[PDB]
Order: sequence, then C-alpha cells, then structure tokens
Amino acid sequence: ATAAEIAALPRQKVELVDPPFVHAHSQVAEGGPKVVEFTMVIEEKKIVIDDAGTEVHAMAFNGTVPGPLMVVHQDDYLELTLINPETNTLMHNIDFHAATGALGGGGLTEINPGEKTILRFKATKPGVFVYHCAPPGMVPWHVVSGMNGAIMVLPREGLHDGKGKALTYDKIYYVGEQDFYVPRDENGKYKKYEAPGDAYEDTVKVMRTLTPTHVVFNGAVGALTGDKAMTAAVGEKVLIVHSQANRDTRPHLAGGHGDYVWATGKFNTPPDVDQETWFIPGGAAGAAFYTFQQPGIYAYVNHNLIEAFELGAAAHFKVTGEWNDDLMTSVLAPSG
Amino acid sequence: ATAAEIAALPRQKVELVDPPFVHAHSQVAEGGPKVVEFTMVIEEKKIVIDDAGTEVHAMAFNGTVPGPLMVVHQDDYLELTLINPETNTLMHNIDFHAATGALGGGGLTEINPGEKTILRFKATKPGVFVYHCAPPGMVPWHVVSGMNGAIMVLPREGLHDGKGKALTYDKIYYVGEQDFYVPRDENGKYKKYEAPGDAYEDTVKVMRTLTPTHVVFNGAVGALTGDKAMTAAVGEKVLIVHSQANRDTRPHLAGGHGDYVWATGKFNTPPDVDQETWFIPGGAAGAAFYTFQQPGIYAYVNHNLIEAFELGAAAHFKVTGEWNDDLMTSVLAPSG
Amino acid sequence: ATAAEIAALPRQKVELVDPPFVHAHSQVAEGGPKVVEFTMVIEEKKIVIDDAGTEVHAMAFNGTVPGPLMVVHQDDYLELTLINPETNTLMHNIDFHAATGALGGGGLTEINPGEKTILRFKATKPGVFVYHCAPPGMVPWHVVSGMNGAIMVLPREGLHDGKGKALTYDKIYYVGEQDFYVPRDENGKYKKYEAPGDAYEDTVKVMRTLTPTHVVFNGAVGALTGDKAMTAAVGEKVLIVHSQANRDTRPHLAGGHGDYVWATGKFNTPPDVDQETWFIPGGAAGAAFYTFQQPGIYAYVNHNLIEAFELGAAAHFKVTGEWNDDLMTSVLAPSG
Ligand SMILES: O=N[O-]
Ligand SMILES: O=N[O-]
Ligand SMILES: O=N[O-]
Ligand SMILES: [Cu+2]
Ligand SMILES: [Cu+2]
Ligand SMILES: [Cu+2]
Ligand SMILES: [Cu+2]
Ligand SMILES: [Cu+2]
Ligand SMILES: [Cu+2]
Repeated sequence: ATAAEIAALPRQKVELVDPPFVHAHSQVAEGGPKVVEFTMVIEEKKIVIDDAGTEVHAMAFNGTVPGPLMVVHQDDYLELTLINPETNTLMHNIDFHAATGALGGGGLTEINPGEKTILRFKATKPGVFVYHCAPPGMVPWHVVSGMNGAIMVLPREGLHDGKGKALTYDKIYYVGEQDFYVPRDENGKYKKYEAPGDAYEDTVKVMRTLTPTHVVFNGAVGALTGDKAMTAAVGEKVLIVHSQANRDTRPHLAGGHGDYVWATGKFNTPPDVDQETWFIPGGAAGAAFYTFQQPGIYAYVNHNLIEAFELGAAAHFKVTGEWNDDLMTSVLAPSG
Repeated sequence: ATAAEIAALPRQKVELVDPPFVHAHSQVAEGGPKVVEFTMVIEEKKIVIDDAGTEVHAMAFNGTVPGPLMVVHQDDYLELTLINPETNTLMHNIDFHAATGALGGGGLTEINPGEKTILRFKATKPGVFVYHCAPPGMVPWHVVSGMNGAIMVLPREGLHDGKGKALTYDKIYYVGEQDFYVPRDENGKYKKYEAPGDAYEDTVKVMRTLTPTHVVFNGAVGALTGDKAMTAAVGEKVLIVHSQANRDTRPHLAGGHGDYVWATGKFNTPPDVDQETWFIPGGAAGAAFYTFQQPGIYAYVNHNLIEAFELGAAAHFKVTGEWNDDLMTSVLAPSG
Repeated sequence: ATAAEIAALPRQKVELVDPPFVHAHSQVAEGGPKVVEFTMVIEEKKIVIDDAGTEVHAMAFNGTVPGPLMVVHQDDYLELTLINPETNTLMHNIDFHAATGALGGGGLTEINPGEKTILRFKATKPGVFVYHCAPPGMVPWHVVSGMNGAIMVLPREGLHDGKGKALTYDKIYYVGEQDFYVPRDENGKYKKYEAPGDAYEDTVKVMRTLTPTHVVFNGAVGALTGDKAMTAAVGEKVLIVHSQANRDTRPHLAGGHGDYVWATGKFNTPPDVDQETWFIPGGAAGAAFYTFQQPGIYAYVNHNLIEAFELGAAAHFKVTGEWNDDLMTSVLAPSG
C-alpha cells in the first residue's frame, strides 16, 4: 500500500482495558484494513508482589504488569502513541515482535522522560506476539521490571482449527507471566529502594543467577486468585493468551485441557490438540482454546510446581454450572 | 452415557506392574468401552537414590517412583481405588491430567492416613498423561518426593502415524524422570532425616533454587543400567513413554532416533519424525516410537548432559543382533 | 544397495570453512549418492571468551567453537577422518546425532593423542543435527568445553514448505551456541589453569549448579557483532542453522521472524511458520528461513534476555537496502 492508500483507510480508536481482561473487539474482522489506534502512558511505579510486602520498581506500559493486550486483525495497521511522562526517570521504547523492521519498532521509539512518539506498523502475520521495552544497554533490566505485554493479530476470518473449521470463543483472558529478581540482604530479607536506579547493581547480580525470586501472573502472587479469579461457565469456550518475555513457561489448566493450543502462538501453524501442559518459550506468547465441561475451581499454573506454588505462578478459574458424572464421579468418597 | 449405561458396561480388573515395565494390554481395543479397575496403595517410604547411600523420604503410589503406568483406551472409564494406609502420616490425593473435572480428581480424592477412595473418570482424550499427588498447600513437596506417574490412553484403533499408517510396537517401556532436592550439610554431604516432616523446611530451601541435586530415571541413579538396562533387538519396534511431573526434560537415544515422537504426548497431535532429541515440558508425558537397526549399547538420556551424567538422568538399552555396515562402519579403527 | 555398489560410489573430499560460514554445497543434490569426505583435527587450546580476558581450555573440532557445519544430502555417506594430535592431552571421539549405531559413532572413534580414525555413516534422515564429543565418563566436560558442532543433511530435492513449495535460500549461516562454566575464586575473579585437566574438579562444581557463567555464539561474547555481524540485503532469503549440544535456547531475530522454522531441526517434520521466537532443546539443532524485508541492524538472540545481554548470547545482522514505510514508519519521531 502507498502512503496515500494508507491515509485513506478508516481509523478506529481503541480503549485498552487492564489484564487479564481484553478490550472490545470482533473475532471476524468488520470491514477492510484499518489503522487501529492505541495510546499508552509508561508508568515507573512501586508494586508489591507478595504478602511479605516485597517491592519491585515496575516499568509499566499503561500502568500494569503485564502491559495490556492489543487486538487487531491481519493486515490492519497498529498505530501506537507511546508516552513517557516527565515524572519518570528512564528512557524507554517498544519492540513489537509482531512487527517488521527496526528492532520491532524499538529503534524508532526511544523516548526520554517528557517525550512521546507515534509508531505505525503493518500486522502482516497472524498470532499472539510479545511486545517489550528494550533500551540499548539495559534490555533485560526493563523487561524483568515488568515492561512487557502482548498483542493478538487475529486472522481476518477469525480463528480456525487444523481442518479449517471455525473456532469461536465466548471469553478471552490474557495472563502475562513475569519473572522477578529481587535483591536480599544478609538476613535473607528482600531489600527496598526509593529509586529504580538504586536497585540496578543489586538486581543485575540476582538476574545473573538465572533464578527468579518470584514468578507471578498479572504482577503479583495471588493477582489472579481469590476475588480476582477468572470466570466461566460449563459450555463456554475460552481462549487463554499467555506470554513470557524473558523465560520459559509451561501452562496447565488443572481439571481441564488445552483443546486447541497454538503453542508457538502463531495462527498459521496448526494448533496442537488435547494438551495437558503446553510450552511457551521465553520471548513468546501462546494461546489455548478450551470448552469448559465441569463446574468448580481450576488451578491454572506454570507446571514447574515449585515455580507455581513456592514462587507465585498460580491462577484460578471459578466455573459455574452442572456437574457431569459421566466425565467424573466419586464412586466412593474418602472414608475409613 | 447414563449412570445405568455405565453400570452395564463390562468391568476388567488390572494388576499393575512396576516401572519401567507395563501391565499387559492390547494396542487395539477389544470390544466396546469398559470400566477398567486399578488399585494403588500409597507408601511413604525411605529410598536410596545413589551409590553413596543418599536417602529420600519418598511418597510412592504403589510403592514405586515413578508410580506405575495405567493403560486404558479412549472412552473407557478408569476406576481407581486409592488407599492411604494408617502407617502413613500425610494426607494424599491424585490428579489425573487425563481426567476432566475437580482438579483432575484431586478435589475428590483427598484421603488421610487410614482412608481410601474410589474415583472414576472417562478417558475422553488419547495420549500419555501425567498423574500426581497435589494436596492443597503442599503440592510441589509431594510431587518432588516422587508422588507422580503416568497413564496411557490408547486410541481404540491403536496407534497410527500422522498420515493414518498403523504403528504397532513390539515392546513398551515407561521411563519416569524425577527431580530430587536433597538438603546438604556444611561439608556438602547429603543429610538424612528420621522422619519425612523433619526434612520439609530444608527441602523447600533447596527447591527454591530450582536446581535439583539429582535427576533420575526409575527412582535412582543408574536404575535402568546393568542387569536392569532396557532391551531390544535389531528390527524390534519399541515405544518409550517418558514423564516429568515438575520439570522439563529433553530425551535422546544415543545411536538412535525418535522415528515418531508424540512430543506433547497427545495422539491426535501428529507426531514429529526423525527426531534426534525431543522435549517434554514439566507437567507432561511424551512418547517416542523407534525401530532399532543396530545392535549394541545405547544411552537413553536427558540431553542436558550435566543432568544426564552428573545428576543421574541416564539409562541404557542393550540390543541384540547383527551390525549393519551400510548404516555405519569404522573404515579405519583408532590407530597411530 | 550391494557391497560393490557402495564401494563404487564416488568419493568427494570437501574443504571445511569456519563458522558462521558454511562450505560449498548445492541445495538440490548433484548426481546420485556419494561418500562425502571430511577431515578434522582436534585442537585443545586456550581461548578468551569475554571482554575481561576470561580463558577456557577449549576442546575444538577443527580448531573452532562450534566445530564446523558439514553438509551432505539424504542417503549420501559422510566419511570423517578425525585426528587427535600427539600435542593434545585427552582422549576424544565423535557422536553424530545424524548417524545410526554405536552411540552415533562415539563407540568407534575413541582416539588418544597421537591417533586418528575414519568413520563412515549413511545419512538416512534429513535435517540439521548436533555432533559432539562424548568420551565415556567425561561426556559433559568435553561438550561444555566447546567440543560440539552440527551437520545438515539436506533432502536430495532441497528444502520445501509444508505445502510442498520449494524454499531456496540465498545464503546460510551456522550459529553454534555454547554454555560455559568457568570457575571463580573467592573474590569473584575467573580462574586460569595450566592444563585442561587442572580445571576439571572446579569446573564440574560450576556445572552442577546448572548455571552457566557465559552463554555465547561462535565461541565468545560479541563474536557475531560489529565488524563480525552477519549480513544480508532486503529481499534475500537466509537460512540460520542454530545448535546447542547441552542446554535449551530460544532464538529470536529482533525486527524479523522465522518465516519457516524447523524447530526440531528435522526436514520431514513440517516447519512452524511466522515464528517470533522458536525453541531448540539442549542436544539438538534447529533451522529458520527468513526473507529480509527491511534494512538496518537486527539483534539475533537467545530470548532469555539475561542470557543474551548479561551472559553473551547476542549476535547482529547488518542488512542493506530500501526502507519499507508500508511495513513500519515513525508517524511522530520522539519529541517533547
Ligand atoms: O495443576 N497442578 O498440577
Ligand atoms: O547421548 N549423549 O549425547
Ligand atoms: O530481540 N530482543 O527482544
Ligand atoms: Cu523501559
Ligand atoms: Cu524481543
Ligand atoms: Cu501425596
Ligand atoms: Cu498437574
Ligand atoms: Cu573431546
Ligand atoms: Cu548426544
């Protein structure tokens, strides 16, 4: 397309919503290619990640960890207005793995505090993709400070299985998984700092051990449990997008399965099926489609169970509906 | 199916055998759906995992690590009578990744010492699947104490490759891989504990390093070597089922290949072919089919070679038969 | 085929070239099966792997880390003359994951300093495969000292996509990734040893932490950056072969994608497409095909960004050509 042709395309302003929820969108594209506009303000802020009051100096796109999910369709253009407030202390940028050229846009979006930039790229490949900040010289530091999220580029005709049959979800959730490296003092107590830069040296030392002190969903232990558990009902089709910008993960829905799982996150790669636990490598996003058949609580976890239950990588789904005794039944309940 | 229809189905009681062997079964299903009955007694027992005499207080389904492989066909029902003897000290349960509902059955099988329970579930999806204990609040501790195994749900028509060609194995082995986290004293020597609970706190500290002290097959360093090496013959077709309930692994058969590998362990997901080294994420089972072509010793290992040779993840196959010089030949033997 | 037939096949000697470059070859086979001959001399030598003068006693096939890429076609025979000079101190051998029998040839090629051997094997399976030294009892030490490389067994008809369409590259690079475990003294300074054997104990202790001190491409931090960045032009089709003999990796081309990626490295397994970040398990090689669409610098990294930017696993591609504003454009450059 020429610059003139692009200029004539309709524009649509999207309002982003906080993970794990996803902004309003349509699975099958409504109309021809459009320039979908998004705006995100970067917020450097303290976040408490566990019940011991442990703090991380988050570098958050749109104020959240992970950053919000942006949804467009293949061959639409995604136009992001990225803002770095003067209240922030560091330069930041954005690299969209879905984009082609200039380090995913990273080389064209370096903005110092007090600056903004507008990047436009053509979403030529369908799938879920990670996006993350990557300032030359301080790349992993920003990413493990939570400056990452993902986008979904739906096929114009919506999702399909490996045989071309349509797959239409009733609900969609975005689970961003984050590995944190929090410095400790000589007594094993996590350290606190009053400036992001003050923690750099100490954090790099923990990062080099390749051993996170915490692995969490939606920015903190318990963020997607209790009252913030994701919900669904028996019979509902749910798409669960999961990303990890720096480290491998292996999602599992206990009591359920990944009926269709685009493990590589790319829709032109046929989905694996009947999955018990899938694998998403660091630096990628993946997506699993499941139709709930049983009511009750489901644990959604990174299946290295130490990471899930000792380090924080566990979420819950609360499902309503009727119990199916054909699928499962307690013939004899626990008894002497 | 209705309760009455299920009650009318034939029942078949199966006697389990210890890994790496698999109880007798038919690859192609005989007759229509059946309620296949299994019984397992949980044993908290001390086991030795290396030649130095290192001890682990194992939590073992059927007394072994891994727990035994249960084999059924798609749409059969698996009915497990699980027993927790009064000689044990902890509550245990079972989560079948092959099952649908109540955390794989975990929420319906919590039994204290002195109790038993019978769980029945419909094996709706074909493939190999992990099963493991998961008591709320002490999940990884039970799993990395060895309380896990796998089941195989065969398609009713047996196995086939990705294009519909039948694949019939001559023998099958189940290799359970276990990551252990054994506390050490100030001399770097592994510690021993009078009772299992005594080791909890020290063990959790090692678990948090995400660095196992031992990674073994069939419960101990060298368990599948020597008189206990697996065996085959040139021309023989072998299916190797491999599981890891908590941590990633990358199986490799040195001198051979994975002719067909259901890396995700799910039979409706076409198998990868001609594999050198495959990958099974923690929380899953995988299966590889190979037709041996050369006699001699083979090393079957987790291909992070430090985990294989320093930590214990190495097994052997002894293969009888005639050497094939077309496939490989020493043109000049080691010489000056 | 018959005994006479094999003996009558043409024998062709090929001159190797050091990574990341690849020796002369044709994508589509030229003529019928041939016995392709290679010779490699093993060199034990001290190499510097970072900007601080850190040394490693490398064990290098053909004097390089990784060893060179050997290219043959399916059903050709690869006949390697492996030489271990009297100036070396250790016994070495070679295990080709592409080969069938005797631990990949390892059991037939054990050569002490002052000896040579010639191994021939039929390359029956198409794909990229790891080869590595594996002396019984000291396997990981040799592999993590850099004694590994890869070969590519191209289909006789060249590469094809999942639908059977030809994929012809304009150039190919081989990126060998190496995890090193260098001992440090109590002050955190890397240690130096007079002979390879002197470092054995200290090195195995670091290996057991499963935490590399360095993760590098082509043998050193920054070996594939700056004046040694790989190159391409917009419109050029590039195949990037990547191997890791001991540990997992997750390659990503920043600003680009893996248009077709044989993640398992095996050509009869259909390639995944539109990949952002692919996964290659330790003990395997993978291959990615990409057609460059934008000029500029690209970062090619292991996407655990700590491993890439703190440990050394980052390379660059320098691409010439015309910028495509349809694909990406700065609508508003960074500004107040
Ligand atoms: O779902 N926990 O294995
Ligand atoms: O099987 N050792 O590469
Ligand atoms: O390519 N760095 O995310
Ligand atoms: Cu940033
Ligand atoms: Cu990236
Ligand atoms: Cu238990
Ligand atoms: Cu589980
Ligand atoms: Cu060697
Ligand atoms: Cu190997």
